[PDB]
Amino acid sequence: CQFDLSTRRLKC
Amino acid sequence: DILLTQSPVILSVSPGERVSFSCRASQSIGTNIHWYQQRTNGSPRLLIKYASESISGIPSRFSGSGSGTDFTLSINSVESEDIADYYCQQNNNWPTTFGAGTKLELKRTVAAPSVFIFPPSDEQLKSGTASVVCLLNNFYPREAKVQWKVDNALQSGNSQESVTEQDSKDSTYSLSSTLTLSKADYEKHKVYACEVTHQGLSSPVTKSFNRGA
Amino acid sequence: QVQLKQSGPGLVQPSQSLSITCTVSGFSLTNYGVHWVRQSPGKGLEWLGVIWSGGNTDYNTPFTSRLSINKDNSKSQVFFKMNSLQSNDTAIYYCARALTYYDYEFAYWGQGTLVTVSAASTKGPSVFPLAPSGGTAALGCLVKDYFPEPVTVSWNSGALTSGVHTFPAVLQSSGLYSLSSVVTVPSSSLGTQTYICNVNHKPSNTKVDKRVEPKS
Ligand SMILES: *[C@@H]1O[C@H](CO)[C@@H](O)[C@H](O)[C@H]1NC(C)=O
Repeated sequence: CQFDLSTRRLKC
Repeated sequence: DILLTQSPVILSVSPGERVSFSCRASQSIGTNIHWYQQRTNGSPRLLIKYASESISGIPSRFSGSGSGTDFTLSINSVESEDIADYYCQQNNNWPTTFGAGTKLELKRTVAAPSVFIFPPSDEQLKSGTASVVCLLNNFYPREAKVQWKVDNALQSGNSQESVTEQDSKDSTYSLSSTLTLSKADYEKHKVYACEVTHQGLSSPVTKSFNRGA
Repeated sequence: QVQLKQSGPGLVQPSQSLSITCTVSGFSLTNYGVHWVRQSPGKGLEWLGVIWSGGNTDYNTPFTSRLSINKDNSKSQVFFKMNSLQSNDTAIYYCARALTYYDYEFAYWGQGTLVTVSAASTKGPSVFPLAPSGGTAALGCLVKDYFPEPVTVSWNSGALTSGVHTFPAVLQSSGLYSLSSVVTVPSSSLGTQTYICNVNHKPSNTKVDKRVEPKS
């Protein structure tokens, strides 16, 4: 997926 | 460098169930693997070190096994606070390297969103921009549709959505849909509606307001 | 208790340098090494290097050229500096400490420093009220038009946390970020309690307290 800088969470 | 492959990419489980995360190494790394938890907006939290050794302050439902190339992180009874990403780390070989993580999602019962609409403030109107915000609060599952209408005209391309990650307590999501228009456009129209569609609603729910009322 | 606190989040011009201070307490830099790790969209978790108790440094292979770590034991500070940032150097940078002085099992982390590599200018946000109007009222703040991420929002100086949702920031076409933060409260408490969102955008030193009231 993506690693999202805003949330520090995997965003799939 | 050692390559660490974590599977699956997403795990979805119900509270109280057991759950396992796989970390696989490109060559044998003995038991030199560490595990981390990352919560929303968090720094990593060390859960298990050296494949199986416990860490102070980490709840006992966390445990790990494995040796060689195939490793397992286990939670014997999942709680809502476990909603997070999980990463493994090897340090048998320099440099220490991390896997790419597994996302832990929690299943729960359907909850219909509570819907709220917010007109633009008069403060913002002074800047010549108008933001109309629509809030869908505490729902499950994550899928939802927001449809904007201004004076019965379907709005398209002028809205953006943001969805929170799962709540650590009730496992719900919340969503904000922001409709952005120029002050000029905003003043030329009267009825602003956002229509919300969700599995837990038997009909779509509309919240609306008339400008200056 | 062991803590590591990093300097504030910020913007770095492309081809320019990144400096972060890690200030530690609860232990001495003469006894433990301090590691640096980043988390990028391109490469996830990536170990950068370490300054050991005795002042020696190791740097991960692709960083030997552009990375420098130093420290001041007395002041309990670790100094991280990386040259020549490109766009894909945008990441969260963390300092970290292991359980045992020589090891790499990271039990203690800094809070992370979000670093944006961009040519754009810093810009503080405007804060607008989301005014309230079955006994539960919703209210909030629209935090609009800032760069770069992040912004912090809390409610009533930390006192109000229950029922707070602070949405992930979204990037508008203008290249500026926007965000809302909401909270649900008893409608009977709107004539009694004050509701304030405390907004802090560190990269622009913009701090705003926005009182949010029912519209008249
Ligand atoms: C950034 O760009 C360089 C040059 O293409 C590449 O070698 C490096 O791996 C990239 N780093 C990332 C994605 O963090």
